[PDB]
Amino acid sequence: VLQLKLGNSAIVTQEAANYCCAYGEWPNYLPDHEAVAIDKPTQPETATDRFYTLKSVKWETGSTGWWWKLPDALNNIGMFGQNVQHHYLYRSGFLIHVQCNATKFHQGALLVVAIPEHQRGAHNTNTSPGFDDIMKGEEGGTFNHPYVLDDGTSLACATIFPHQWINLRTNNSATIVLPWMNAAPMDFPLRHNQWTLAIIPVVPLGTRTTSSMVPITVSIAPMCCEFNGLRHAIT
Amino acid sequence: VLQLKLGNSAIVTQEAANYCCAYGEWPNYLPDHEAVAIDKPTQPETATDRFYTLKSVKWETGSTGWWWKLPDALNNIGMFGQNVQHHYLYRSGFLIHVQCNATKFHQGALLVVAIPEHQRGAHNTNTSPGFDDIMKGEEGGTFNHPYVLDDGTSLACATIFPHQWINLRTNNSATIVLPWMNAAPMDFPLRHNQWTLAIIPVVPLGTRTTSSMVPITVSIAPMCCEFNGLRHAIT
Amino acid sequence: VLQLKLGNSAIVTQEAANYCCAYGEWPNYLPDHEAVAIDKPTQPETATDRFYTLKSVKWETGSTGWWWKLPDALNNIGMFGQNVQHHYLYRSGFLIHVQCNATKFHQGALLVVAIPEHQRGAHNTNTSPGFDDIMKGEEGGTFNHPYVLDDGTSLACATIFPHQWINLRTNNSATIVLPWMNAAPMDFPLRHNQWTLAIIPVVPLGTRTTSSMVPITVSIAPMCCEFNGLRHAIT
Amino acid sequence: GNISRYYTHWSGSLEMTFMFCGSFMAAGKLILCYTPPGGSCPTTRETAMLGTHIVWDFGLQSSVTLIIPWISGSHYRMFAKSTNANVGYVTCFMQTNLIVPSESSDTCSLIGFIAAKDDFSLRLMRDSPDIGQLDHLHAAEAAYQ
Amino acid sequence: AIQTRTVINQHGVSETLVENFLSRAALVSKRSFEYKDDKNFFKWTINTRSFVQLRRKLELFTYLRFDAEITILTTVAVNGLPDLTLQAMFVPTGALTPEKQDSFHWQSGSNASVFFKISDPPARITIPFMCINSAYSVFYDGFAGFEKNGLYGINPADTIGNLCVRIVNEHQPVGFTVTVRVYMKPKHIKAWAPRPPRTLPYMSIANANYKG
Repeated sequence: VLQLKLGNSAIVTQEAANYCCAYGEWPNYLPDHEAVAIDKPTQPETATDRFYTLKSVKWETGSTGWWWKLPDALNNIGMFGQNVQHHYLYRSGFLIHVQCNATKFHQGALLVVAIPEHQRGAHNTNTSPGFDDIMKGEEGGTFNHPYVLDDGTSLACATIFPHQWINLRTNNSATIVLPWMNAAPMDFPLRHNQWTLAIIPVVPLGTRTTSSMVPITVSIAPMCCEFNGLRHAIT
Repeated sequence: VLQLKLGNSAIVTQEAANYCCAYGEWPNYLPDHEAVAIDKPTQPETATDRFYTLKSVKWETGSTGWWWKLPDALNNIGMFGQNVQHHYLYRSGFLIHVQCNATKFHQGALLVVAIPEHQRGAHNTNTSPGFDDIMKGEEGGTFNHPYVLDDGTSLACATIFPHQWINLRTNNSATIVLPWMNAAPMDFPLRHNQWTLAIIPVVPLGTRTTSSMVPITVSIAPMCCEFNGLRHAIT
Repeated sequence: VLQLKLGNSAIVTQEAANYCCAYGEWPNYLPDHEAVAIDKPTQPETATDRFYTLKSVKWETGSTGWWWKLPDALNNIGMFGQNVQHHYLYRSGFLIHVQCNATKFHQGALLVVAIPEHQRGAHNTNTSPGFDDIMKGEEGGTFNHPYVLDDGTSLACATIFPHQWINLRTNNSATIVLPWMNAAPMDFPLRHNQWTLAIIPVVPLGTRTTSSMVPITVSIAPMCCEFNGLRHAIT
Repeated sequence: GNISRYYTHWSGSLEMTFMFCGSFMAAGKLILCYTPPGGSCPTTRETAMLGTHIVWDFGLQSSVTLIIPWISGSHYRMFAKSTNANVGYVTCFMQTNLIVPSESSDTCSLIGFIAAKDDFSLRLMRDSPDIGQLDHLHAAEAAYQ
Repeated sequence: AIQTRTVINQHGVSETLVENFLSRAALVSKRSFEYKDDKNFFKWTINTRSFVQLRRKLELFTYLRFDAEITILTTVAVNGLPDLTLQAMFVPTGALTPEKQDSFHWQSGSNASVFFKISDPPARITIPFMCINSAYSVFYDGFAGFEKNGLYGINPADTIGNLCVRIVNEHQPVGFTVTVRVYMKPKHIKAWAPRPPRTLPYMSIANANYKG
């Protein structure tokens, strides 16, 4: 039972019908045997365990793809973006609800895939991607070369990651429930992104009229947040 | 048992030794039979249940008194001042710890008195006190006529309110623990002040040297805060 | 229970209130399984188990520190100084009672620290310290460079040794109870010093009048002395 | 400080102790403010009482045990000049003015201590660069002649 | 200089054990000697004060009790390449030390000679705890000579002994330089009375002088 209703935010959709626990793992808090992680991680309630619905991206016929690095997509937004700019640690899974509303006369297939540690590559140069090439924020980024996922490795094999297909014939939605995917128990949100929600239209959008401006709406819920404490009792 | 250690703030003094539960009432949260008070009052933890230590006021020989209206003293300060500027309701008792550090060669007596609903009066005019005459904030205000408490009613009878005496011969501290003192169950912090911590030096400061600049330090802990919700689930 | 009353000597102070068993070890006699140590160590009674109160050192504002090497401080004094000049072995712990009498208008902090094997260094030369630079006796010595304890190693870390603080605000006294601190079971008093009572004023003395000549009085009680026999029965 | 420079990786709680070393008559206040890592160091005393702090009146209370939660950090090297960023601060602001009588000295002092708690740990032992021989030591060949 | 940080996930106190702290085979001696048949051999009084890395690390303690596990690493350099036999004779306190390469002390039956070649693995012997006090006084506040104006801070008991290394081979047509690296791993370590770490640089290996 999923119930897309987290905190004050909620998504009253009808046709969701399934979600993908990424790598079979539900997001949880930091386990109690990992006390090494500084002694006070606060466990914030639904101040940050809520859906942060981004801009609806305008999916046309000639669109290559979209990528939002998490939690870079939410470092400027709301009570998660406030807590990132004060806390240096965090440990949060994510619930992503991508749905692409369209009529029964639209066609297409989105590979809504969540890529752990999507180290991007630049095209046709040996210089590494800069800070402004990687850390985009609320707008996210567009794939330059989506067949190689902008890191030289194939889109055809990108279903090895947690993914769901928005085939506009069958379903309009995709819900991917991300656990804490890191080697470290907690991590640093302003300079590291564990996941990358990548939405790649494999089959492009098609209709006989002018190029259809079908929106894809992304809602990212940081489930089971933790952070730095900042309210510790110095005795 | 008092233990002047609330949240991340703490006051490691030695000679406190007593506190005054104001009107015999310890501050508590909103009782459960008062559901009328909008259904979601959040009960914030030690984000606001902590000591907000103001400026130390420079008590000289010719000082008349000081008054801090609560919670006007804390509407610009910290996580209480942030929550006041977003929440329209609140329900908070207060723990005040006034202590006046001085040597054994100083003399004086402070009437550290907490006045519920201290409707001030202006002197020698019929115009009511303005917004800037009442709402001072972190600096507080100085008594113009402390013998009549700036409302025409006597200082000699002002011990009818919750009060403690800082007689610098005997004690340097005063701790007054304020309950929620209002007719209404919750109230409005930007335009109403339930308590007024009034510190009136009845016996002025005295020493044979130059006019001694003895500081009186006020620490106001908003115990058992509540507020507006703002995170309600609209189903 | 300490009871600063050893032999005919006694110290009737009032504010002592604590002592420091150095390295958690109370001084004892030579244990019976160490028979190798020549077969006749005499166990002298309170002839040497008594307080030898040295000169009171005149602690001014510009004083760097004082050090008494034990048992070099007592090789010329009394029944311990007589027994040193006849017995070639000894095995004695020490009870040191340093107290720095001052008014409530004095300030300062003494690191009364007992340093095992304080191999001193000379400043700005490669020649080792001579016999007259190390073995001082009843007067002791003054620290040339107390920040590096006259052996290049830091004063800030010198609390790794058994130490007590004479903070003249809080206490005037320090009592350090030294065990036998040597690799050897017995040792040689005229050419070796196990302990070094070092009194370093970290915070210097301060008062508004002329440079205060506050005395620091050192009383060293050689607890649980042993020596050479000299009265053996040659059958 | 110096034992954790024999080890690369180190993590654990520390424990400060601030002993006041003025006269017995000397009264006043301090506000000892633990800033967590990532936060900004407080510049004013108003900013200082907003965060984690402890308002310390030195009356009879002349020492403050100050538990610091989990100062960690290590050394770093990339494809050096890579240190730990920041593990926070402990700042101290004058809350009041210092009050001394006419006979006590106008200038009083503070000694601060630091200790680790039982949860402090060290690993990947290295060589401490606090010492180093550059020219020679005197009579270094006397161990051979 | 960039400023990074990482979550330090540790577990255990076993690496900070003093047995674990000091038991590293640190280089304690290294000198070269020309050979043609000191007079063309290697002798060295075993102390830990030769290199300041191990010295400050051992001057954290007052008293130490360890079995020094000396590993003589010998390399050779010709001024054809010969195969050589060496003798790392360990000379304790009391046994006499050689002054020449061909003295009568190299053939002493009571000295713990070890005969090894360069083409072999490096020679390793465990020299036991041979202080006659129950621990090595790292700092000896006191004098060796009884009220004598000699040398301060030298314990008569803490003498390990000279480690004397020669080449057992006679005269050879090539002259060559032999660098003897001695690696000491102290082990079975007990340690007493910890001391402040030294801040100022050393001035001599005989004492604890400081310049500032």
